[PDB]
Amino acid sequence: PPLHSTA
Amino acid sequence: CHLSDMLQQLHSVNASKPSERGLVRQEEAEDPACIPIFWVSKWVDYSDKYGLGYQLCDNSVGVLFNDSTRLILYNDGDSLQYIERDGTESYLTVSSHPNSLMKKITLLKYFRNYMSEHLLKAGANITPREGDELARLPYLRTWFRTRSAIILHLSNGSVQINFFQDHTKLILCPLMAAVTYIDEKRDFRTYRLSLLEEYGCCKELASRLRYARTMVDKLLSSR
Repeated sequence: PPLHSTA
Repeated sequence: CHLSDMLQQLHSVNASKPSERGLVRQEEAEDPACIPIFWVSKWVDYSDKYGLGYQLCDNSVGVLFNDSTRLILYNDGDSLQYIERDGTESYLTVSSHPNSLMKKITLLKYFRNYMSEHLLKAGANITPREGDELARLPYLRTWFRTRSAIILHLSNGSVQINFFQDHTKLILCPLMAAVTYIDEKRDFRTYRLSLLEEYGCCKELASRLRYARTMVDKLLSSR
């Protein structure tokens, strides 16, 4: 899964 | 931490099959008075080295460090809350020079800088509910990720679930027994769970509430 919120 | 109440609220709404109603009246479940005081507007998972950094909707920032300590910096950019492993809590300021925290403060500022430079603020156009003047800020208790979502559990009992693929989000509060749904078009609506039970809701919200119950079960069992 992703390592950060929406960029 | 109110998790048991959350689970019961979700069990009840989901058992009612709210999307199988013919004449759905979702708008009748809306209660703008139940809008949350706090939600997570940004996050970054650097837990392979430091921990999980996040922003709350009031522009406060926090970090849940790998050593299980938590540091919160207020939106004034000076006031701090520091929560130790056992749950011990201190109220300090950066300007007073807390010698032993300067390292962790520096790390938090680096998290803050990355989030400001790169990340969008979720729910930026929405005014949160005002809390009590003498109430402390909540901290991130725990979090986990699945293939489809991140699950965030705040110390005020709120559970937030952000879905990766379509940017939809749920903010669940067990004190209000309410859910906020932020949809694919960034529309922010707050509902009473008991009223969703009575009036029904769309398939999209119902599906996400079913997933939410599975996630709350996991939070409950991992205690």
